Amino acid sequence: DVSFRLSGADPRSYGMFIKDLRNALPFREKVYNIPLLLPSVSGAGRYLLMHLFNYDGKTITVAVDVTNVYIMGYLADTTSYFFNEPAAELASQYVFRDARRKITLPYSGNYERLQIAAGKPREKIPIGLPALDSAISTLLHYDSTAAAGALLVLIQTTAEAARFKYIEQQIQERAYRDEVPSLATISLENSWSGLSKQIQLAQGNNGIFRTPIVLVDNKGNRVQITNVTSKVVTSNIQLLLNTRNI
Ligand SMILES: Nc1nc2c(ncn2[C@@H]2O[C@H](COP(=O)(O)O)[C@@H](O)[C@H]2O)c(=O)[nH]1
Ligand SMILES: *[C@@H]1O[C@H](CO)[C@@H](O)[C@H](O)[C@H]1NC(C)=O
Repeated sequence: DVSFRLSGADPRSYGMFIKDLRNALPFREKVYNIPLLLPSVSGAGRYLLMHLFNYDGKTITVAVDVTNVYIMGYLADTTSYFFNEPAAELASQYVFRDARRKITLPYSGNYERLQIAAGKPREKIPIGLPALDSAISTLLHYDSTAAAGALLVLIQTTAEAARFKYIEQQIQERAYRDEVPSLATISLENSWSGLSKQIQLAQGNNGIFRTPIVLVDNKGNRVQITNVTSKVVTSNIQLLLNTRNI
């Protein structure tokens, strides 16, 4: 399991939690020195538990699929909550079995579905460590509309930060002040699958992407990523989705 406590959190402690979440995910090999997530894991071993504590010491436990860093559901006190999709239904066979009841949320975990339920796109929802405190507090007691925005914050401040050093650094800059995500943040979230696929295809193509990936960079400019010498590959991305799940 991994744990993060917002009471006493600072950029360094958050950074160390994100390093710890990455290291909790199994891999058999690295591609260009980046951990390649597994094609498949059978049974309860597919799920990492992340214990998150708000400023006041109240907690949820989040279930994460270690093949894709997708959040399946969470446990708040005696109630479990799972997204309305097959992977999360399967996860509910394995995790939070002792909950007194299981609620299926009225949406999948897809960004497009969560943004409709929340009534706003990611671009308009501040993120940061204070926003994660608020998200944990929101998820402690059921509210499906409020939970959708809380889950957008939770996904970006945990899973997206684990996938990209740049997004970890963005949340560190928001340790005490929330701010809507940068253009690059949104671009990297949207490009994780495509980048993962191109980096794996590059391994038999001399480090050259078979299909260049368009990103937004840290200055807000559109850039074409063509090969593994790009800073996105050498410094930024931290985990690869296996092409057997693309
Ligand atoms: N529940 C959940 N959804 C995510 C996560 N990361 C990204 N998504 C979003 O869920 C959707 C799945 O679609 P896809 O990844 O195939 O494009 C995407 O919008 C994707 O960016 C995550 O870590 N947990
Ligand atoms: C490979 O990527 C580097 C770093 O982004 C870039 O400077 C270089 O021009 C690329 N090579 C190509 C497109 O042949």
